[PDB]
Amino acid sequence: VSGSGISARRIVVDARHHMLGRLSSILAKELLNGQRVVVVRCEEICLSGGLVRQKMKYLRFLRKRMNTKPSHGPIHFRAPSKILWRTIRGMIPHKTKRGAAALARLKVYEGVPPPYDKIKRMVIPDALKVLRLQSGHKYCLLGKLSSEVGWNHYDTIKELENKRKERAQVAYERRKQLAKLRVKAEKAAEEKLGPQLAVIEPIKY
Amino acid sequence: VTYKFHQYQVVGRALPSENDEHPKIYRMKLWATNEVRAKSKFWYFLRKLKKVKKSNGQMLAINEIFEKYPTTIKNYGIWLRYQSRTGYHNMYKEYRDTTLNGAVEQMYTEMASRHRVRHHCIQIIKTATIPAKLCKRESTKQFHDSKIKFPLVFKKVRPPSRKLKTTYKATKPNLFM
Amino acid sequence: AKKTIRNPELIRGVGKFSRSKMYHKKGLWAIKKKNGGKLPLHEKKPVKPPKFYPADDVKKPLVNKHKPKPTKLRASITPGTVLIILAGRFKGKRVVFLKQLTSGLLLVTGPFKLNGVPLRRVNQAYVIGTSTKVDVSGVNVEKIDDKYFAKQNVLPQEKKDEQKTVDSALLKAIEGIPELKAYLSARFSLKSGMKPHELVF
Amino acid sequence: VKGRQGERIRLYVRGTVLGYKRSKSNQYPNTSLIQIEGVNTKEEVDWYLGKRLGYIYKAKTKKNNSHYRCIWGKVCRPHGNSGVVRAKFKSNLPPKSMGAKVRVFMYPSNI
Amino acid sequence: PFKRFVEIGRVALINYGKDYGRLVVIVDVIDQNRALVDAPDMVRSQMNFKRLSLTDIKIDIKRIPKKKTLVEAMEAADVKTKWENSSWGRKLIVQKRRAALNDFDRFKLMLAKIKRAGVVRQELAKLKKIAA
RNA sequence: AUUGUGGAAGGCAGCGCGCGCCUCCGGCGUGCUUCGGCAUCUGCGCGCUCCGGACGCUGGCCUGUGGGCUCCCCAUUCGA
Ligand SMILES: [K+]
Ligand SMILES: [K+]
Ligand SMILES: [K+]
Ligand SMILES: [Mg+2]
Ligand SMILES: [Mg+2]
Repeated sequence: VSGSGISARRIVVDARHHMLGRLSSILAKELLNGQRVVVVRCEEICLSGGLVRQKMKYLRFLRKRMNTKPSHGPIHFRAPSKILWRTIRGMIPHKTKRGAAALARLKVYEGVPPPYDKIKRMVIPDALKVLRLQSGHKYCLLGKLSSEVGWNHYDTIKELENKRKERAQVAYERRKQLAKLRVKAEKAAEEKLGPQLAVIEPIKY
Repeated sequence: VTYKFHQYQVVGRALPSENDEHPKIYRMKLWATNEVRAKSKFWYFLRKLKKVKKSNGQMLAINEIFEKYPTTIKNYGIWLRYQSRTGYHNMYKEYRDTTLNGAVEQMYTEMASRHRVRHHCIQIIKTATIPAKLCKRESTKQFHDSKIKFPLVFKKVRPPSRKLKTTYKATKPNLFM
Repeated sequence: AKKTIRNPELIRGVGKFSRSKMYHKKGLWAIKKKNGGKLPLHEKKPVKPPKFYPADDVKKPLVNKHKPKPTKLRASITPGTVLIILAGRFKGKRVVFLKQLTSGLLLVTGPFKLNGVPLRRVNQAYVIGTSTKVDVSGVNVEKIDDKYFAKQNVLPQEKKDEQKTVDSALLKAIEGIPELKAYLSARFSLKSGMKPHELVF
Repeated sequence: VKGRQGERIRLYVRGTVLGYKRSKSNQYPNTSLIQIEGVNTKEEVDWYLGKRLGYIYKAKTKKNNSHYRCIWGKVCRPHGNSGVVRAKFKSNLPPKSMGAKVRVFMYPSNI
Repeated sequence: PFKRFVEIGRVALINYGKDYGRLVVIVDVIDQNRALVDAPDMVRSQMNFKRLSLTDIKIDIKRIPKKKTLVEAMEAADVKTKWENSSWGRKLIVQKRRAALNDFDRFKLMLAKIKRAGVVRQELAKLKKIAA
């Protein structure tokens, strides 16, 4: 993984059905190359091995604590967004200034809060479950894992996501109708544009 | 075009002596990655099977054997002897390939996978082109169907070349059998 | 005397014919007869007091046998070819290639009327030769050379008229090709997703 | 229509400064690793070999009536298999430039 | 119910490697991972299914046919015409055409697209005021 | 892509043009030849070249907000 190398002011990633570790490594490289990344819907991230194995792993993590002063760490974040953030931190030299700056360019959210609900969201094929996990093998959602280890906002995110999706469906229908109104416009413009369509014909899909 | 393993006929004999001016000529069909390694394994067997070491032997001829019809599919049976972690065993394997070189390559790959047997712990006893009606393994029989038909259950999604590779895409892959 | 080279070169520094063949072609056998059976022998081709003596002996550099060769012209660039300027104040503008000067630089014209680029010298390393060709048969630039662009501000009226004479013959050819006038009036630029190493010119 | 104010023609592509030529335990600042946008293979790198590079940054003081500074370089050879290149500059780039962008010009031109 | 199956006569597209973009016919199946493919302009050879994309075209041939028999079968089914006329097959052709446009051709296409967009936008405005 | 160390030598090597004619992408004389060819005749004069280690051209700038710096403070990546 060398990096995307694209010039963008900001990249918004939809993490739904992305493998946690593979998404983390790709994003870690993007952040280290100076790319600003926003990750939404972290509760829908997928972890291979299944809930039982992943739950046992987190419980072993909960055991780790400074015996003489538990407040001195390690800190066991329960929310999906923080778990992703901590997973990425393990793949970055976060104790150096270079690493700290890279982490400061990352933002993680559960669900899709504004203004990102109206911003195009991309996916990362190298981390997609449909391409990385064989159908029939165990996996769990990060939101489900977080709920069982002490994240109590799962329902709140679920209701807000349903409200957002219904609004998005309404907006989708408006664009769908606007597209049907535009295919008529081009047909009407066909008579005016005789030479222009000839040039575009060999290039049109 | 290119094969990992090549088949050679190696012909050799013991050095002529006053008692035997015309010693017996021995031939073997050996598999190796090149001629040099084919010769070395030829003397290994002659030393241990005919008591003729290379120091007192003579190399006569070495020729590579090529598949006759590399465009058709044949069923290949391979009789082999191999060493496990606790002893020696004999097994018979079948493969389907356009050339016996490919079938032998599959055999070495399978032995490494299913038995953790390295290349140097295998001796090929016999090879042959088996007709379809005389095959024994079901992995080979199930493809003896004039109406062979099945879908591609697992596909590999990727651009034709890395030139069209991008880290980010607007939509997920659309896959259907 | 001989009108053509006796020994054509298969490659640089290797002739097509051997020494034995060349002896026949050189005619040394004929020359030997005319000179009493002998090749004629020829003969080898036969201040002010200083005002100051240096304390240190002067050192003169050793002889170098390498001689510079004329700058080569890129195969993509042919007379009438449309070039894209990659640097300078005229970066991105599309000009018409006229000829190569003795210095190795390229002589180009906008033409000045279409894009405001006059008769100018552009280094070959800072241009891209496209596949578009505009006829320049009627263009006469035999009067133009390196000295025409040499320094010695108001541009003399003489050069403005010279620009128009060359320009006028070129406008008619440009007007013949549809949409070529607008093509030469717009600068080339890279947009999103445009990869220079994949662009065809 | 946008009404944007800025450069009207772009005759360069952006490249990201990834770091220096290095091993697991040593660093060689005299060579820099640059990722050129759009170049994803070693074969595609051949077009950019020898191309001039410009690292433009802003200083606090004014020199020649400007806060901009430029360090020039060029593409020397490819690095790896994924289109990364090795670049040399008149002076070694500072570590501060890691993650910054450089301009990859289309000259000197061989086409 | 699956739409495409690996079978003798199935036309497949090479989706990876040097042979990318070419059409081949599956004339025999070696195993689960490999098939024997043949095309008019290539020698019969094996290749992995990971480099093949099955199409909707399927000619009627017997197992491992002769080249002359294979060629006439493809022409009888208009394999090349069907593929190029299909939307999927046209995508590959258009991609090559776009990459092959020279600087002048791209300028002409820009003018046509700009003029096409301007007229279309005017038509939409009328469809908005009238058909609100 | 990196690089020009040397500053006494026009040397060494391979060729070209003249010193004989022709219709000039070539042709014309001995010896040898595998019949394609050949260091068999191939000397002198004047030149050329992948030939005893880089030369040439152009611009910028020259008391400036310029150039240089081994000095000072500090930041960052690597090392420690
Ligand atoms: K050089
Ligand atoms: K100065
Ligand atoms: K330091
Ligand atoms: Mg790396
Ligand atoms: Mg020197």
